[PDB]
Amino acid sequence: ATKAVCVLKGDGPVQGIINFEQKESNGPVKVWGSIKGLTEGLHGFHVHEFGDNTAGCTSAGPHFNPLSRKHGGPKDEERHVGDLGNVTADKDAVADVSIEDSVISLSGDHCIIGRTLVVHEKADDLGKGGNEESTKTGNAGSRLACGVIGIAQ
Amino acid sequence: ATKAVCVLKGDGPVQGIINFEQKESNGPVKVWGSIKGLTEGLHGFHVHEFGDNTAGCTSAGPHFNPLSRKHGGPKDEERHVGDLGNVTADKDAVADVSIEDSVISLSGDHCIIGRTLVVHEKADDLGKGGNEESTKTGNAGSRLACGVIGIAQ
Ligand SMILES: CN1CCCN(c2nc(C(F)(F)F)nc3ccccc23)CC1
Ligand SMILES: CN1CCCN(c2nc(C(F)(F)F)nc3ccccc23)CC1
Ligand SMILES: [Cu+2]
Ligand SMILES: [Cu+2]
Ligand SMILES: [Zn+2]
Ligand SMILES: [Zn+2]
Repeated sequence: ATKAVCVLKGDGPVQGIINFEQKESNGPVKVWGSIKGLTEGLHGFHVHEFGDNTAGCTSAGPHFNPLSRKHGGPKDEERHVGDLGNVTADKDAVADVSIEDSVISLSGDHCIIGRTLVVHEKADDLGKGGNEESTKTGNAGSRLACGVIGIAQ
Repeated sequence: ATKAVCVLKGDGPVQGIINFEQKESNGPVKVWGSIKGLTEGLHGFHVHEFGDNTAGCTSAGPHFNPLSRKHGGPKDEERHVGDLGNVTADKDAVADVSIEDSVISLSGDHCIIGRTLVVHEKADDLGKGGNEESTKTGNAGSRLACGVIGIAQ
């Protein structure tokens, strides 16, 4: 079993804690936790390439995309490794995160440890938005909070 | 070449940016940067085992020690992989960091990506101190600032 963790922080109200667990090296990764301070509705949720927070979340670069694919949602074949869809917040301003993914990993070439998890301003259109930007970022807006994904006990 | 980066944050502000570069995986890692907000003198400087900052720097656990060795200085054979010695601050509250190390790595089972870099309250005695604790922590005191080590562009 391997485990990872990420503390999400930014310049405004948004903060969270996200845990990762992978029972077997070729198996799915369970992703769970909570984020507070979010507006009601969908917020894009991605692994970005660099675990670099030098100048804030912008330093993390583009979506983690080792296979040079176009942007999509987690249930699509055509997706970046980092494409984890959206988390959804209620009027309480909290998103409960509960995700299983078979494309990210905590080892090998799809490994996300040392990279940056980011929660966005707006919805990810999952590459179905019909514009050029949909196929790169999913039009999810500014980066509200982020952290580096680290090895957990 | 592999590159990594770490943003150190803690109360003070104790704040720094530390860069890592390793030209080849069988080679040394160059470590450089700046830390501000430190009291004059030596401050212990270590890679700790977990990249977990859920409850602050205490969540990072003990020194990274994959080989089950005792604590030492960077030039000692008998050391933890995470043992990077001390950074020194002058009256202007800044430590200039400039370290080359052959034991840490940015890949393999001595890899430090996804773990936590910590700068401490007091001097590391490099395992040469009077006691039990010298062989475990180097007596370097509380954790002033830390961050998770991430992959850089
Ligand atoms: C350490 N574990 C075993 C794995 C199952 N866990 C979870 N997994 C999932 C998941 F990821 F969808 F499977 N969601 C959760 C939501 C809330 C609380 C725990 C969740 C986390 C608890
Ligand atoms: C363009 N480079 C190549 C990477 C190595 N660099 C550095 N290395 C080292 C080192 F790590 F000691 F070799 N010290 C530095 C001190 C100040 C500024 C830069 C330093 C940064 C300069
Ligand atoms: Cu994103
Ligand atoms: Cu330490
Ligand atoms: Zn994407
Ligand atoms: Zn040590």
